[PDB]
Amino acid sequence: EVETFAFQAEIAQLMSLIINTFYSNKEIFLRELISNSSDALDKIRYESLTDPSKLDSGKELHINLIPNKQDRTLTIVDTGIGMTKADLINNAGTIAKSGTKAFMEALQAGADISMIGQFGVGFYSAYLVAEKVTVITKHNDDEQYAWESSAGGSFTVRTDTGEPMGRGTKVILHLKEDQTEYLEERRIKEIVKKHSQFIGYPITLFVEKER
Amino acid sequence: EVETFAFQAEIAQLMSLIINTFYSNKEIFLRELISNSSDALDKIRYESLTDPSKLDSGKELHINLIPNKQDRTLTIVDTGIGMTKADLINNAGTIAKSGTKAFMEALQAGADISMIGQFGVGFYSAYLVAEKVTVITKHNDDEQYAWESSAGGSFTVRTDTGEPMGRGTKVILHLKEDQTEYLEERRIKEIVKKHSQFIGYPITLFVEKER
Ligand SMILES: CN(Cc1ccco1)C(=O)c1cc(-c2n[nH]c(=O)n2-c2ccccc2F)c(O)cc1O
Ligand SMILES: CN(Cc1ccco1)C(=O)c1cc(-c2n[nH]c(=O)n2-c2ccccc2F)c(O)cc1O
Repeated sequence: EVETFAFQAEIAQLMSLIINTFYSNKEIFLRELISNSSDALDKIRYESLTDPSKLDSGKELHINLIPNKQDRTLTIVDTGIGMTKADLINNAGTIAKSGTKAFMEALQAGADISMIGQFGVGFYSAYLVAEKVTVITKHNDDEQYAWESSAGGSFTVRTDTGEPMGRGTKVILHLKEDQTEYLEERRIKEIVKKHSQFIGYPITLFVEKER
Repeated sequence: EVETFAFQAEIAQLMSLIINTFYSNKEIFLRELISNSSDALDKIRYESLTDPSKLDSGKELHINLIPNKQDRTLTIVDTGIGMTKADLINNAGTIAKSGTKAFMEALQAGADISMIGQFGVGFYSAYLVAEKVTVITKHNDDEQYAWESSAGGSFTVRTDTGEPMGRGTKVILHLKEDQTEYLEERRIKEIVKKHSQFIGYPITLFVEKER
């Protein structure tokens, strides 16, 4: 049912550095997740040009930002190419390791945590604001899967029986107690305008009804 | 033998804007070409993880910068995944068109030409410094091809009978008469240090012997 995997030492060290170090400019996590979403959307759109059947699982190519004050979650949903089980399990591999080492070496040399995206490990900036990250994904060539990590040196992968998404990836950030500003409409709007103004797909910021 | 194609109106308009407008910060072309090279290198390295036979065409993953004062050419060579004939012919398609329109709209709104890479059309910044660009490419699944454009609204594609490269892409910039600074060792070293310091592959700047 649930498979548990250990992160390689370098990635676990990176996650520990991110989830703990004193760094106030945490807003940069959103640009990194939106950029990965945009890259996945480019991937499926390219495939759709020579094969219109690749969009049978959903024609719309977009990014949705869904805050939930009750659950204390910020969800980033995209209708990109998605990830197979193998993509989830092999996501933290050889290239992620080289990028982590280079990033760590850059930080020792005076670089800033906001430069994380230049090393291909931008996703891990999610741990600046989240105590746990759940990733639900669906690729045309595989079943729906849930990946999850609380940065304790391991991650889990299981088949997902939740609401079927047609195709794409949903990143659920279970926010840290002191990071609820990232659930506010004004705050999210400010960050998207500042760092993700030129993303080539519609970014819809959902609003919440009164509880 | 040689096939000639017209660029869509939007891309031809972009190339004309780049090859003509007054913009002094031309050095940004190198970061764009190196970034595309790094992306192609990531692509072949990922494939090599589950299939070591993908590297039969060459194990080394690197970027070489080769100035030639005699020919007035700056060549950017990479051993990335390369491009098939279809990749060369379809390179200026639907996504390139949307990115061009968004870029043009951003420029009208006060954006700078250095932001070109955010729209997925960074390659075209080559025309800030080059009067003509020749691209030799080899993908594992196809033969060696030469793509070429002098930004006159068309490009050519032909099979390439030159020195066989194992795999990857070679971008030959035929520099404009007043852009020979990009053939100088000190100048190229400065640009690579300023804009491409964190690229995850070795960048070798070749030096020239005395003529
Ligand atoms: C969810 N994660 C982190 C993680 C934990 C487990 C596996 O990945 C991400 O980085 C991430 C991945 C994709 C994705 N879907 N399809 C695909 O090619 N990508 C992809 C895109 C850009 C770099 C890498 C990618 F895979 C996405 O749409 C959003 C994301 O936030
Ligand atoms: C040579 N051109 C311009 C053009 C004219 C005709 C076709 O392309 C480039 O952009 C370009 C492309 C690659 C490449 N090889 N394989 C692959 O996937 N890419 C690729 C990488 C990043 C975005 C797009 C890409 F295709 C490269 O290694 C270097 C390059 O400078």
